[PDB]
Amino acid sequence: QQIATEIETYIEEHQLQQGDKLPVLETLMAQFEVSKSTITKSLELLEQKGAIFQVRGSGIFVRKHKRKGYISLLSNQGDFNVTSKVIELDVRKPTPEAAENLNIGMDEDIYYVKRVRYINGQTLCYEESYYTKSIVTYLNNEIVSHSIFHYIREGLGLKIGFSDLFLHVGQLNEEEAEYLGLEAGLPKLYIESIFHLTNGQPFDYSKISYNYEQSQFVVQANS
Amino acid sequence: MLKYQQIATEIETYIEEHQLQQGDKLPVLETLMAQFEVSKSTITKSLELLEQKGAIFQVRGSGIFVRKHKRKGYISLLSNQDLEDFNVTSKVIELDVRKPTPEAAENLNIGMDEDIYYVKRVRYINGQTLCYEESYYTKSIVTYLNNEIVSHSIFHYIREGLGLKIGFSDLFLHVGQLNEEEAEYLGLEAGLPKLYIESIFHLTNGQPFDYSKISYNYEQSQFVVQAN
Repeated sequence: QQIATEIETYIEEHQLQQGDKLPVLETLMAQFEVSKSTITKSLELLEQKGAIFQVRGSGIFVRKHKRKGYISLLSNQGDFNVTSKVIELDVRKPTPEAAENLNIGMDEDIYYVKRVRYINGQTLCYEESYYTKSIVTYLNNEIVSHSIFHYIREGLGLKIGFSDLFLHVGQLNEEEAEYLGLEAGLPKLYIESIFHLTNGQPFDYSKISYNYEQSQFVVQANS
Repeated sequence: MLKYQQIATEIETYIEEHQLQQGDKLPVLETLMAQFEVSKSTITKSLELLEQKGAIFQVRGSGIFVRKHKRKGYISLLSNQDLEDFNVTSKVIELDVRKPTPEAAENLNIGMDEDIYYVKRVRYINGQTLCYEESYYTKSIVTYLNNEIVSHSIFHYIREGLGLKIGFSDLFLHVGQLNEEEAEYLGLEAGLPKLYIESIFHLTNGQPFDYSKISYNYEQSQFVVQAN
């Protein structure tokens, strides 16, 4: 897993391109000082991730699309200078919609965050999210000004598992358009996201409206 | 195509029939064995298939659970891992052999003097417009296309008829306003919102074969993606 990171660094270090061939299996086990079945698992991840593709009896090959300026849709698939203005942050009972998406009871406290995110000083998105408080046990203004996932991973030491994203296209409303510095009625990508711990428990339900002028996304699929 | 494939399919059916949602626990290993009267090893192989199919997930210590996303009526953004099995029909506007645009040549990784098949089509889900598409196929790979193939599933012919093995793809997503030509094909007004996706599909050897440009009807489409 940290080997995958070194490999990925090595790929960046050598400015390798899509399709160019990585050293053979045995060179990598000695290049990183690890077992066979270990390195193949480290490769299984990179492939799931879209870092490599493999073809039995040809080799293992770097995978890299050639476009710039795209935000990876899926958190764990990828300098965007991104900052946040926190609008609201509190502890609250969930709405029926938040309770259904987090799989919780109406009596269970959540953290609620409303924030505007910024890319290179322009508006990126307007975001409302709901966190199950028995999982995400503490939040404050500074935590929530930055990467909340990093705090959850590094700070709380939680293991982030799978997620589902539901993507809709529509027209900005007054408050979204106000928050984003755009006119009502203009287009938006609107995403509802549910993030899970590796145990399967949801912990984050997120509703996000993006600035159509300042965002564009890449997602990768495997074979 | 083996016993582990049949068991996988019956397990999916069980999920559907019992209307199980994400997080619901499936029968334990020994129950499945007893059920399909098979080995522990046969069940273990059925479980891997399903898991890589995003049908289930497993948490050691406590069990096997349904993975499939909640909510209904979302098109799977990533192909084959919804579209073609919705009731989707196509009107072919153009199909011919053509030199590629510079853009298509670059996305297909070809010289500009290499022939492509060009397709322009409006697609429909239950009598309503789904999308307006232009796609470009490297002709030395997709060697023949006709009206019939292109009004149905092109990937179906590619796999089944040409015997090609479809591998990874990259999708680039943009949100924009419909222009007059898109609005007219979609039956919507110009200036209204669209999701605009460019896709590059590759063979398993990494060679591109299909570059497509698609604008969807914002009133008739919404997408899901499962990330692991």
